[PDB]
Amino acid sequence: ALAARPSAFASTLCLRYPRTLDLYKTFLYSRQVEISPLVAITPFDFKSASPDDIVKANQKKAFTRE
Amino acid sequence: MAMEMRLPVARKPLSERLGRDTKKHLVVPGDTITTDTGFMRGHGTYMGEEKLIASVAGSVERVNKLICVKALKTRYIGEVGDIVVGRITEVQQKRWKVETNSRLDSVLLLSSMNLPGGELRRRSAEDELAMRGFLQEGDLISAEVQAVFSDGAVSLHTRSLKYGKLGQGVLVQVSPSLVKRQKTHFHDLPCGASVILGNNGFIWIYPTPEHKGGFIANLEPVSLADREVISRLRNCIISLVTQRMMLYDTSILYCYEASLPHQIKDILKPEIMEEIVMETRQRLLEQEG
Amino acid sequence: VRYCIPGERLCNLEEGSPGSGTYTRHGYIFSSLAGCLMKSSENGALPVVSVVRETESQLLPDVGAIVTCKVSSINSRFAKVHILYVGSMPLKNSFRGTIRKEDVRATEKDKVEIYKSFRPGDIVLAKVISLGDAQSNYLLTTAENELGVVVAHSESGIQMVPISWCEMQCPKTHTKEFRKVARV
Amino acid sequence: QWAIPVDATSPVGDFYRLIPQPAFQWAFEPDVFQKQAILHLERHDSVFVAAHTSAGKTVVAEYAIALAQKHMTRTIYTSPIKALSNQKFRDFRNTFGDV
Repeated sequence: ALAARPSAFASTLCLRYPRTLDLYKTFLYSRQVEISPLVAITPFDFKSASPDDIVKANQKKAFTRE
Repeated sequence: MAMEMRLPVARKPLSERLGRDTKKHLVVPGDTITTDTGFMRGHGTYMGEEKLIASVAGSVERVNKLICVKALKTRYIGEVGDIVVGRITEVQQKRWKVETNSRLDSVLLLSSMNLPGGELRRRSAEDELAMRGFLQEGDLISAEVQAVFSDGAVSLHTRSLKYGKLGQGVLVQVSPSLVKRQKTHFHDLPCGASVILGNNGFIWIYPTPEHKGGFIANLEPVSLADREVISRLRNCIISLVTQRMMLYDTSILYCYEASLPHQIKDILKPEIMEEIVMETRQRLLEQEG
Repeated sequence: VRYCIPGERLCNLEEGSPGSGTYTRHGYIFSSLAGCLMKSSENGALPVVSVVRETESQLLPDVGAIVTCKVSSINSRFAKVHILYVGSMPLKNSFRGTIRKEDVRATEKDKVEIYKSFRPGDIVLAKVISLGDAQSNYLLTTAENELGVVVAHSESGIQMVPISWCEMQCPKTHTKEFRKVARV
Repeated sequence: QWAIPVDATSPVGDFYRLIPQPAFQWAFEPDVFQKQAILHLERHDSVFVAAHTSAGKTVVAEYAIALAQKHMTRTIYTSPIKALSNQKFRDFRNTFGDV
């Protein structure tokens, strides 16, 4: 039960394809090619009511039904 | 072991072995039934031009204004308050689908089911997640029809203690016209087993529940003396159902006793059925008559 | 460290307990993956031995799991989605889902108009609750304060921003629209 | 025995010391027999009432009605006359919930 060494076809089938100056010149990118936002509050920090939580704690505490 | 390989034998027609003449009225499709002044059509017939025309082979049965034809081979038709047996074939979001040898499928609503716990605790959407877990695909129940829909569909409910998921046993399916209407379709035959005579043609045979809904599994071995009784009832039911026999408590009890002399394995022959069915026939003749 | 093959003797039932992605038989612990040998000592001795590849290319959803999605189309009573991320990790393929008009808010309430909750093209965070039927397959839910649309998108291709629990506003044209904003 | 007539004064010694959590509050004061029935009704007991005032017996009825929504169950009210059958519905409609 001895395992063996590969051969050309297998060793070429198992290839892993993974600045240094400038070549292929014409194919660079430079050669080939007001905002006043007035942004609102950026997030909404949920510091406020969040109704589901409201109605739940509301009814549970209230616990009157009258 | 000899592996008998017999040869086909020609059938004897006309049922000459006993000999009887029918006094009924028999029709075939296209025949013109009585066409008097005023009559009401039943199931099995239709109307043409001033004519009551039969539409299926059978015998006419009239109760005092009504001409109808009763066919000898049909599928089950639902009625209110009828004991049925079925199998789950689809599990939906809010219902199951049960096959009961009908023209459509039958719906078992979640609202009508003895859920685990068997008492008043709560019923909400939390049960809906696990409803599709216990009544899974391919299980057996035994319920009662609730109402008739607008397209021949049937809704069945399980609101009792004798109804619910069934356990171990064997199932025998026959045509839904050999079961005699009664008032007690549940039986506890004094042989060592029980039986449920489903009005849709499903016969369920299970051992007696010892002393005293699917809550109990009881997946433990069944004694040897119980299987031989179940096999005997299975073969006797096949024997009576084959030739003509309508199934109910006395016919099965009569045939079971008549089957003791010889073995349970050897009753599959064309003639042993005849010699047992005829003996049950004469026992019914000497008892009823 | 040592790796695994989906079967080998690892430990006795007395020398540890099975963990995740393992099975046991005849009093031994047998591997069921090709990952890495991890023994979570935890506290109380008898470590719960398990094997994990730790490179999840695909993972099947569960009864309860957090998933990142992407709306495909919306209807008056449901909204088909496409499962895109299982919690954090990217997914190689895309599954399908459906949010019925009962899983939007954490109360299972009436009203809750689907049209202004999950406009198509958004990305939402939701949790599954079931393995579903053949019509709707995963039955996701957003009934939580942490679940809902997280990263929306403008009418004309501009990153959107949360403005309230129910309202969001455009930064360029200052337009008001309705969503279901989840806490960040 | 299945039948126990509770004495008019013997059982009740305190009302708010037990039932630590609140209940369906009333603007007016509750009478001794209303609290007597409320004490038993909390244990899912069966209650019979024989009094003279009409609305006085309805206090325990709406106690049970408010208690059902904390249990998510359903309750049935039977009124064998048409005029009274809808008056209680009108009374409890604006009061709470759905009837």
